[PDB]
Amino acid sequence: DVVMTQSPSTLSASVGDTITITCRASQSIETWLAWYQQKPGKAPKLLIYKASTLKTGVPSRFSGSGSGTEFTLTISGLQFDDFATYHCQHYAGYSATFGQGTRVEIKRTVAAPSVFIFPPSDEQLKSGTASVVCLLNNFYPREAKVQWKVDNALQSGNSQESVTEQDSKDSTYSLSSTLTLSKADYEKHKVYACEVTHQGLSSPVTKSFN
Amino acid sequence: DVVMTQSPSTLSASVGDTITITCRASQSIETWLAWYQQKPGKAPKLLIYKASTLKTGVPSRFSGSGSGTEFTLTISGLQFDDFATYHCQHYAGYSATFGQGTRVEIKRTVAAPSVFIFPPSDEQLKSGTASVVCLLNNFYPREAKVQWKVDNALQSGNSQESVTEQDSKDSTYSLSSTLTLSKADYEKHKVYACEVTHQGLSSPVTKSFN
Amino acid sequence: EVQLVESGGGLVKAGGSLILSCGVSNFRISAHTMNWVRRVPGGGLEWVASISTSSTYRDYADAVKGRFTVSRDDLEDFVYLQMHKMRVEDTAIYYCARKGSDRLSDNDPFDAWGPGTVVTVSPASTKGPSVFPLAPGGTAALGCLVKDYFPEPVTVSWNSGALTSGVHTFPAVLQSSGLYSLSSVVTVPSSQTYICNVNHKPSNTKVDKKVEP
Amino acid sequence: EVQLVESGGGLVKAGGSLILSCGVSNFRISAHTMNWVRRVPGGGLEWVASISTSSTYRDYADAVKGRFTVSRDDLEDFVYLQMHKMRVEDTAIYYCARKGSDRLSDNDPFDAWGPGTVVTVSPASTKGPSVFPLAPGGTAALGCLVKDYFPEPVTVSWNSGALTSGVHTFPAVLQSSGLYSLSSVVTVPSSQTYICNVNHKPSNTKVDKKVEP
Ligand SMILES: OC[C@H]1O[C@H](O[C@@H]2[C@@H](O[C@@H]3[C@@H](O[C@@H]4[C@H](O)[C@@H](O)O[C@H](CO)[C@H]4O)O[C@H](CO)[C@@H](O)[C@@H]3O)O[C@H](CO)[C@@H](O)[C@@H]2O)[C@@H](O)[C@@H](O)[C@@H]1O
Ligand SMILES: OC[C@H]1O[C@H](O[C@@H]2[C@@H](O[C@@H]3[C@@H](O[C@@H]4[C@H](O)[C@@H](O)O[C@H](CO)[C@H]4O)O[C@H](CO)[C@@H](O)[C@@H]3O)O[C@H](CO)[C@@H](O)[C@@H]2O)[C@@H](O)[C@@H](O)[C@@H]1O
Repeated sequence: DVVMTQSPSTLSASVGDTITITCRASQSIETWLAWYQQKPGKAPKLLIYKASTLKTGVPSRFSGSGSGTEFTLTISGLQFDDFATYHCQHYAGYSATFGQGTRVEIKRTVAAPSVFIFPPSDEQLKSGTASVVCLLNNFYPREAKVQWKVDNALQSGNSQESVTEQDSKDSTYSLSSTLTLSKADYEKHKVYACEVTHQGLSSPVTKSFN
Repeated sequence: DVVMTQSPSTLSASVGDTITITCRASQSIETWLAWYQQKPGKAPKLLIYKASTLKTGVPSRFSGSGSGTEFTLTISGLQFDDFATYHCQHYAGYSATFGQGTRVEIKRTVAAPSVFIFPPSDEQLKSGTASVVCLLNNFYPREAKVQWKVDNALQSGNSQESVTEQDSKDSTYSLSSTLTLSKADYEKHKVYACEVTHQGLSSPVTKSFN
Repeated sequence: EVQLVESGGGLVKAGGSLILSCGVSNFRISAHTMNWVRRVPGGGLEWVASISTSSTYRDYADAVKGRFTVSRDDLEDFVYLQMHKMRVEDTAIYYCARKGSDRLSDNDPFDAWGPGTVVTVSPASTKGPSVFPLAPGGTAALGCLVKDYFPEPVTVSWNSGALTSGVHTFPAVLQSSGLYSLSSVVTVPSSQTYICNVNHKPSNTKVDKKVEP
Repeated sequence: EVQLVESGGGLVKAGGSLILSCGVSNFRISAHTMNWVRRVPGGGLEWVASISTSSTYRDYADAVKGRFTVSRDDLEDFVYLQMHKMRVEDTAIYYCARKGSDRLSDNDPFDAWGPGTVVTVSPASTKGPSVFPLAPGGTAALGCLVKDYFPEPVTVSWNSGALTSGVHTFPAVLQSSGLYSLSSVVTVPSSQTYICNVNHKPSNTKVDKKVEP
């Protein structure tokens, strides 16, 4: 029952920065603490174990410190391949427990999304299914909230989101959310709205159609 | 590479009959030969092993004989719970090989199917899919051939059959075959026919609609 | 180069079962504790289970106790994870991970990981059927097509149990979509109104459909 | 009473993988050779694999060599069967079966069987996508919705590679139906005709769709 608490959840930084990620254990774990790197869609990679022992092959700009209940991972001079999620892990002989992960992303200025809503095509509607798409284009940071409203009632369980990686050109994110319904269900209501909340919007933005 | 050959494939008999099922091996297997009973949807049950040793608990109307390349399973006085599929098996220390199975069914007179074709409902068609059903009602024996013809072209891969067990009242079989298509695909052709071959039909019977 | 590769992932409905396996290249598992770890959609890692050398100790996260089992096969180098009574929160990428380091000790980090296999548990463990009619001085057939339900079984009667002679309800068929279909038919005099009562206990659904020309 | 229970069956597409397991009640597997047998739709039984005590010998039917693996776990009484590169003829009911008799000998029949688990392999290992348009003095968005394909990946360009600024093609999403969906969008001046070129290599499909108001 050791609880591991990693902070912060998200860190924005630039190539060349020195950054530190903290992990705190609810009780002393001596130095039984490992740090891992993970890229989206890839396996985790071990960087540091025994709190401060660098795995052979890992570059020296990574270091770890601490003992007891407080640990730190430092990257001294971020490079472009270091933007990733970092996880701490208390390991024991026959189990392990991980902190919640820290996503390290490229810092830029705040950018509000541009929002677009698209109705299902007539071709698709004919074959028995309606897909409604909402596009959030080029925003930063990534934290965005998209709610689907059908005749003013919040939808839940019938939509899926997909977010890009940080754009090669402008370090923003884009996001699509697709609300999927049957022909029949689609036909029962009139107003289809997508409502978006983001740090760079003064108030939530709604786009809709009839 | 012993090949096991069971005959016949199908045996029709009555309560009270004495029946025999034969298994032939491509080379001597001494007496390493087992017989199993199996009901539809249930696990096989061992009846006889070492060619003629009855498993404890198995009724004495079952017996087995043979040695070498020729084996026989005899049921001396069939009862109603003996209608089932019977499988022979040559077993070795680290593998086994089964004959093709004999389905034992209740003998009756030949009965030709009555054939019905049903088009998809308008309700279903609207939601993007057409199901066409063909019914073969109360026939005997079970061996029947159902071919779907769409504008005279044989369908394959887009239909599924389902056969009942021998009817409690009249010892016949019934069979449904369902050809499943999309709205679109359905709409492309005119004449939908089901053609049925059965021992009790003088020639194949076709039912169709437009 | 040392490799781990998971297999067996896919889609499951809540309540269902799924088994994963992990095979390896270029090392032997026998001196290693092996583990399963999963990455949940929020991004964080959760330790799932561990199995020590010789299978002496099998440990599982509190959330999967009594539902998951881990096994190993040291002669041909496989690890297994059985998942039963699966829940929406089991949805994740599952990795097999070796515990070890350059020189083994009684407590090492996870030094080699498989690429992961995607496991998706959808929230609907049941789905009521759709019911479509099979529309009909002699002998005539009609019936109801009971399409796209899960799991089995459905029950059909006609005229709330008043019509039983000539009723044939066929064994369900498993469609390529993972949903079941069956038809129920009855032969009736060509010369009255017919209603088939579809009962689907798993989804507490009960449908009534009138079949007519 | 002695019992065997298989788990892990389901639907697979040809080429895919699936793992089965077998657990037991009221006996221990360690003194028994354990087997997998399958019943094919024609009704006959086919022996699939055997694993002797201590895993000393693993034998498989000629039709599954190099594709199936059997394992056992004697400490907690499980047997496993991994099935890879599955084929339509693997479609069957799979049983786990104990080899034994009242007094063990070097060659006994199969005296106890599980109830079986259904495994269905459908013939389509690939499926091309359907492509639907996302229809649009300022800044405007449009795109193509690429729905229901398998397996990954699809490729999208616009204007046969002539339009690349502002193109966002999102990561595919796995739908509850087992088929993938993605959208590709581009922002263009509100004031010209736009065509998205969907390439699906696994199914040798290539679609062209014009997006317009
Ligand atoms: O998960 C722990 C490690 O497991 C693998 O390494 C194996 C591990 O075996 C342990 C060993 O236990 C103790 C120590 O070896 C020592 O202090 O002496 C004690 C008395 O002999 C002994 O308990 O052996 C045990 C079985 O006898 C086994 O249960 C233990 O887990 O550690 C040794 C090295 O210490 C390795 O040789 C084993 O292969 C690896 O996965 C390792 O990375 C893990 O940390
Ligand atoms: O699939 C065969 C049987 O497997 C299980 O029964 C086990 C089986 O072990 C065999 C035994 O081999 C030989 C004989 O015991 C004897 O003639 O002596 C020979 C030399 O000792 C020996 O080879 O033990 C072997 C390992 O040492 C093992 O590989 C063999 O398979 O048979 C014995 C009884 O003969 C049982 O005690 C074992 O548990 C059961 O599944 C049985 O039903 C199978 O027929």
